[PDB]
Amino acid sequence: KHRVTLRKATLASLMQSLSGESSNRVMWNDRYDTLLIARDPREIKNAIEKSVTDFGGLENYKELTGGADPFALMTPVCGLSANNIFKLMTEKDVPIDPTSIEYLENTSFAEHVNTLDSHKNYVVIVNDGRLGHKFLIDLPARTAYIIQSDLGGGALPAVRVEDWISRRGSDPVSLDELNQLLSKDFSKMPDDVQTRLLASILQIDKDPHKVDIKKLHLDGKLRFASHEYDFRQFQRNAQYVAGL
Repeated sequence: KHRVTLRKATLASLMQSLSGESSNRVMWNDRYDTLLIARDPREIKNAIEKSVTDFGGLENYKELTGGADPFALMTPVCGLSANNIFKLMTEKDVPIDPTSIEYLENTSFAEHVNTLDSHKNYVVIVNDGRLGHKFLIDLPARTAYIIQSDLGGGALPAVRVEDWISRRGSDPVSLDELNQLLSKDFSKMPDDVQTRLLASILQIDKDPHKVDIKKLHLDGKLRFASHEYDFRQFQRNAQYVAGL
């Protein structure tokens, strides 16, 4: 099969489009209760204009809101990226709210993968309380891939989703290594084991030195949720966003 080649092309063409106004806005809107592909680039733009008008103009909006021009192309934080890309992959005609879906708390990653169906595609959304980090694990029909973004500030360095995708988005990651990360046990692992796993799974250069386990919240809660997806449908949804 040629799923991986197509997946790479699909993710590529999608990422390239994101420097385009309408594509960026539809991709990284944070309303999760309607179909992502139903997001209208002019509706969103009107909403921003309105919001700015309400704050007495752009100058004043920026002054009160931190300095951000809300018209600018967005570099998504990890939650916004994970949520939206999850939406894009799983949605057909029924809105999926990734913030409202049920998450698993008392089952390990190995437990769950073993129960998933073999000829089906799944994407897993991970909320890692130890890293303070959301990211996706893609499981096409075993082999896994990481989709993520990161503004930094925690154990891991900043990484734009575009860069991550381009350099590591098709980099198969070990299920085995993945289980060791996604485990209550991970918190009490030696500094170098932790560092090594983080770099290996989540750092763009596989580099221990860019990781800082002193920023881990060791009493963190690990939660994740998986969802089946139609691969062709994922391509559909991606093509739509890229085509704006």
